[PDB]
Amino acid sequence: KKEMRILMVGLDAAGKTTILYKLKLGEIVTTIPTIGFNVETVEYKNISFTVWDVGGQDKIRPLWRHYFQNTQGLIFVVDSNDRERVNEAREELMRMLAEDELRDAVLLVFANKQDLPNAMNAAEITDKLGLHSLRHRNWYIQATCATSGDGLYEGLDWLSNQLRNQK
Amino acid sequence: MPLRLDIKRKLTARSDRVKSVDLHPTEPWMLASLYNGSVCVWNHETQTLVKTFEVCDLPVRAAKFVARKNWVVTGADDMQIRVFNYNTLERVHMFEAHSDYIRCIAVHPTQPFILTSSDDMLIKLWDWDKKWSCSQVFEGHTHYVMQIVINPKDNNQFASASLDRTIKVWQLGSSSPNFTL
Repeated sequence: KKEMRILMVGLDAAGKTTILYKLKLGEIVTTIPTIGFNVETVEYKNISFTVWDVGGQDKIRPLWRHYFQNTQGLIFVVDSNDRERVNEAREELMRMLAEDELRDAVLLVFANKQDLPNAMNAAEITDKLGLHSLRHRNWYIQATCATSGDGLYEGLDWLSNQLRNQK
Repeated sequence: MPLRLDIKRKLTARSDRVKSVDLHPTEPWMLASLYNGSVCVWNHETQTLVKTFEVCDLPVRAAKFVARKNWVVTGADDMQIRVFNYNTLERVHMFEAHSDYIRCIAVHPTQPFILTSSDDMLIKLWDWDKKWSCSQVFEGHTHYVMQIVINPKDNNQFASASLDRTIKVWQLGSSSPNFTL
């Protein structure tokens, strides 16, 4: 089986850990803010995805750089209900995308918590993150609900097809 | 260290087999559901039988006070939920809740919700402000759901006990259990 290393990052409370365990266990895990990382292997279409969920707290964001090495795919999780921190999420995403170690990494953006009534849609998040300004990078944005699991498998299917064609 | 509890008997009510008991929050009343299909209200200060509801000829396994509405909600082995006004003794509502025996009723403390558990392996949420519509069905137990209890600290969560040897914790608004013990 092809092994793929995926880094999953984003702000705190974005639902990263909920996405990780929903993909692995099929269940909703009530997560406290992740102090550190979780690592889980998810199998999809004969590809083994080793997903690194690194905490999004302000103290942990500087430590994301230690996980950039040998990252083949980047999953950026955004709380689509958190309108105030969307600009902070954009700055942190742009800072990560400037790193040379992530140059060849495929970007998947999960617009999470789309089940909430005040959630920004995937198009509004695409504009607010400035994803259309990215040149020479394969990116995709998927609307997701980590609680229902909606859109998670479509995002993984895109990622699996991109990473299969890169060799 | 042994807790020296002074244990005093306040009421002794002899009856047929009691399947559920509940206490009224403001009145000195005990609700007792009987195996003969009757539900009795006892005053524990006067030691008197105050009210009797003849529900059906079949065991009443669950009965609860809804003090805010002056109701007694009963669940019997006839698969019927019956709602009685305890002041007028009038039957306010009656409906078929489950396809098998009703084991437990949990009343939501603030919202117009009743949770019911049954031998049909289902837990159902009923909204009385919406004409007793079933708002949600909780599926995932593989045997009789014997008891349900709402979390007193987070009224959106409840736990269920089943003969499948599992305890499931559920959230209102989720069709899947949060976890299984």
